[PDB]
Amino acid sequence: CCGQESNLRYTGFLKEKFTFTVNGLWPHPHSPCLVTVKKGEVEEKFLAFTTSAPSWTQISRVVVDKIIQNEGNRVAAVVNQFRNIAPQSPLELIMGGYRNNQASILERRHDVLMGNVINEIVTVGLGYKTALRKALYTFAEGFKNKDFKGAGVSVHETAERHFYRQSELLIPDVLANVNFSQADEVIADLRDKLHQLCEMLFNQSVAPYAHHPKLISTLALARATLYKHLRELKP
DNA sequence: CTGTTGGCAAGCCAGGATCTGAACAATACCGTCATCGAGCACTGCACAGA
Ligand SMILES: [Zn+2]
Repeated sequence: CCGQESNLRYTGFLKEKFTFTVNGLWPHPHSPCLVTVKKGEVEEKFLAFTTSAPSWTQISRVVVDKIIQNEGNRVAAVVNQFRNIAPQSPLELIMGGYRNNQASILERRHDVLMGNVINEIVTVGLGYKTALRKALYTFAEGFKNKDFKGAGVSVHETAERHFYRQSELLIPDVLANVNFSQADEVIADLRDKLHQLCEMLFNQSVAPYAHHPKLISTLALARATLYKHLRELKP
């Protein structure tokens, strides 16, 4: 596994089925959580990479940090402590998680290494991500309400995954050219790029349902939603 | 063998209205996680004794 020499090396183990039930939610201090209020009670759910694993090369920790900071998400208890001990000190994460289909691991995202522009870049990135999601969720819902079947009800999931992968290609050049005087220019260029990408991904996600006349109002509403949110992103 | 030149080519005025443009029914399903032990199959294994 590691390639190092070792006196003792294990080669197998034994396991057996074993079940129980933990009622309630144990206050684990190492994970951020989502706060939801159902009925009058407060519900918490620990964060997990569900249908996407938000990540960019070099700055994945910043992407995850901002999602917790902005999108009912709450920071981990160990992070909450550090903020209270040093409120003015800059805070970066060491983070990781898996995307899974039951026993199968589909995706791994980990940032393990031991600035405001980067925050701005990530903030901009997430904005276009959100614009795309709202547009395609609008399509997916309309697709569902129109009694249509198939993968049309989750096109917002695939397109979100494709968003991060297609935009990751832009990141190295962006990071390489960032400095005091060039920051506003490279971020503006990033916006145009991400604007174009969102349009492409929208069209790509929706392409298999061309010539479905009953879906034209759903498609039209979805694209109008996209451009509404894209316009709100240009400063 | 030898075949030409000048001068000249128009203007007026006029192009429409009525009224009409559809409806129904139908858009799929499967598989591409895993676990455990059991109940029940190919499948060769020599043989012992036929
Ligand atoms: Zn090792």
